[PDB]
Amino acid sequence: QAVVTQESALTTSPGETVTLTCRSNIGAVTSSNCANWVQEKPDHFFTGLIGDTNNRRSGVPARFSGSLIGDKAALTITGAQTEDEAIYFCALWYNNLWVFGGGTKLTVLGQPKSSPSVTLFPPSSEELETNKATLVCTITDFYPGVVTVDWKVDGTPVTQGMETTQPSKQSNNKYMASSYLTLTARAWERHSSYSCQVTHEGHTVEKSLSR
Amino acid sequence: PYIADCPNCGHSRCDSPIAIEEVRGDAHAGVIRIQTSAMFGLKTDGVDLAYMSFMNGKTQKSIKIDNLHVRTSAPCSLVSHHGYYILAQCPPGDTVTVGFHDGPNRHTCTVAHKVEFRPVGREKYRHPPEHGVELPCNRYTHKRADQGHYVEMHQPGLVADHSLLSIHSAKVKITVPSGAQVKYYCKCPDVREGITSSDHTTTCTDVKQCRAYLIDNKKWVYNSGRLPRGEGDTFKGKLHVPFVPVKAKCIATLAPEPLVEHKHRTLILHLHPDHPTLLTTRSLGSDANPTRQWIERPTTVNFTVTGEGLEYTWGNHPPKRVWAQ
Amino acid sequence: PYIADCPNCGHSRCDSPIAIEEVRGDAHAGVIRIQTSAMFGLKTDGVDLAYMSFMNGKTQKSIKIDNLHVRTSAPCSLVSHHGYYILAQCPPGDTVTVGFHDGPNRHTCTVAHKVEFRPVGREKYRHPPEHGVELPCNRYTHKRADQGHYVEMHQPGLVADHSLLSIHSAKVKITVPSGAQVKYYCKCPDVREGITSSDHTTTCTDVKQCRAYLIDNKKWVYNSGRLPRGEGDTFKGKLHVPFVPVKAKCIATLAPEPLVEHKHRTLILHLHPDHPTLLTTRSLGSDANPTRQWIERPTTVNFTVTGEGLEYTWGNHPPKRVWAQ
Repeated sequence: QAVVTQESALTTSPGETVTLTCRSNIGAVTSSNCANWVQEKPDHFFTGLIGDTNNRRSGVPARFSGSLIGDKAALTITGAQTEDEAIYFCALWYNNLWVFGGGTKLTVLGQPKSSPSVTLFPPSSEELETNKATLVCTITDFYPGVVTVDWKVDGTPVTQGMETTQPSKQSNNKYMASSYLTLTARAWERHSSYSCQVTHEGHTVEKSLSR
Repeated sequence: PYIADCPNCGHSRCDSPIAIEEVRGDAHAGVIRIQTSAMFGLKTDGVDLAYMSFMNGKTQKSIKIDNLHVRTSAPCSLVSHHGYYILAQCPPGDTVTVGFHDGPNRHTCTVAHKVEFRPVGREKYRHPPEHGVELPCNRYTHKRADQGHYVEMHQPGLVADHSLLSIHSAKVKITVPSGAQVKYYCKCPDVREGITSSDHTTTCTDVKQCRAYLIDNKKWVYNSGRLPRGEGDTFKGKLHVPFVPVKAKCIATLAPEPLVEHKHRTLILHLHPDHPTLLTTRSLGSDANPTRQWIERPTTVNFTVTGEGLEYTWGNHPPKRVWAQ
Repeated sequence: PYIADCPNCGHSRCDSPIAIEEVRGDAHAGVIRIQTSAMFGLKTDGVDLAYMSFMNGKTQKSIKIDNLHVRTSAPCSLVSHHGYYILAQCPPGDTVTVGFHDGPNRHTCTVAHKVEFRPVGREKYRHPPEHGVELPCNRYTHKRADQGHYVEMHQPGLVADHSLLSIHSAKVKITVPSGAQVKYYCKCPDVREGITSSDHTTTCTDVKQCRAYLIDNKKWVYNSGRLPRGEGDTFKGKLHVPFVPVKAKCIATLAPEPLVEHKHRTLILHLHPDHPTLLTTRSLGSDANPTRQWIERPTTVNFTVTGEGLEYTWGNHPPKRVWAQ
């Protein structure tokens, strides 16, 4: 019966100072709200940063500090780093329960771009023994995390049969994704040239197999 | 630097650190000794009387005195500060009105107190002159090296601080200044004493039903009427007063000389003072037949002098005497 | 923010934007409601009551309030501003003397007005205390959300501005603020109304014989006596007053308790007040035989109490009663 509000997204560059805020719909935030700040890195990875407004969890870099600014709780990153790019959630206590904010997606300049590593595999034979054939195109270590995957059977853009996952964040903070093109044992044996084309930060990478 | 409840703190009753108690317009020299609940003087630690430590928060603020203002009907003149206590040369005033300027805010404190300044003497001035006779007034010192009296100054009681009682995302969350002693429970049943570091509150939720207290008796206080008792004990802390009332000879009053005029066993005296002057006489017969009258309006008066003599007292000007055979 | 003719504007009669009209030392609480001709409050547009818009030139100057000073015999205390109007806690004073500080100049305004502050009660203090009984005083509010009355505020008339009447290298040259309506002609025969952009003047030459006028009725004004009528019409602009007189219970007076002393059907009362206290009684017989006397000097008094009873009113301290059989 209280609504915590946070900035939606904030973009900064390595070395800058950035402030995230946490607003309560009922009134000014005070020390009896024990503002907590939590960080979510990709992979459902949670860590606590600050608690009780300004107590930094142990092993959280000092570039992170909490405080009350005006009528709201604030988190300041002093010397933001590339590693700080994540979702920050604030939590406020209200005498009997906790209310979490919507979280702020923070983007920090860094991590020089990285091209994808693409590999296309042929349907294995145990699978061709099922009267099925699935060409797997794996794409890993790319950043920025956005790609376009296009399949081309025998020179012709396939347009049905393919499925491409959504970019998932790896540990190093780069992304990955795979695309599947399912044919039939038979569709397989028919056509002759398969190719998985991946477009990333303007360059294209085509990986073709030959049956 | 104690903090108490100022009565008409600009708007109305605030809690100013400079809350004025014990106004003493009881001397003569245009001076009042005052106690703020604030302890200006040296800093928190060791230096420079002319700095300024009041309470902001639970905390002191030991900084410069830059823009003190005591005032009354007119702006007063500071004389000296020591401890909780300031001496200042004021004119008469129905009230007393004190205040510094921290810099972001005026942050003053004001109070009622009947003030006057009669100088000692049969002249009822409103103000001390530059000249005139010296004679034994009552007055407070400039100095600090003073022990002539001491007032009890034992501990503070607790104080409220609801900045402590934050929320642990569903429960009301108390914290502590520096490990100070926070005395805690809520209307519901939970922790009942509170002698702790930062606790939570299992039972209650609302900040407005809990005991935000600060037993922080590392430094004693003045025993203001606007103090809550420290219930435990009469701790030590007997502490002097600087501004003792002393027997200074004020630079003091003098009324303009009379115009003596002879008549037959009679003094006509055309008379013309500066201020209301108590004249009086003593017909030196065993019949005294004295007279008293404050004279502020110029007046030709008369005195049936006898054979043996009369005496005559034009204010604190010395007593005259007269042969009227 | 209207501009009018202040009467003793530092030197003499200037035209201050803070020209003081309608001084009201008619309440009890140390407070006066004042109208400046200046409209402080929000800015020209939309923000922050605590900013400051007076007229400089034909133009406003909507900036910070930094160093307001109302004052009288002593410096007053601001209470609140809204619109043209300020409430301020003042002591008594023969006059009223107002002024801010723009920063380059003092730029004050001053006025005559008989001021007093009787508190409500049979005690005739000079000032409100910190304690005593509460009882129904008359007083103005802190607030703005107020409609209890409204004063007419229709247009301004024109105003002079000879900064307009420049010279076109031989002819006197009028201009316009922003396309405002400039009402123009000279003693000679030339353009006779003036509802124009920047005109010239064919006929006359001297700036000192022409009509430098500003019909600029895009914003109404207070209907000051020191306003020239807008001759055209009673335009709209009925506008409230913030500071209504309300029935606040002032923190109020109390006189020190009496010393009751018995005699045979007679109350000796050694008595010793703080301030002039109106004492009075009612011998409860159908013979009333009341008494009234302001007492400021301590006085032992007497009251022939009857068999059935008397009552006794030590100031606004509650009425006593007495069996004297």
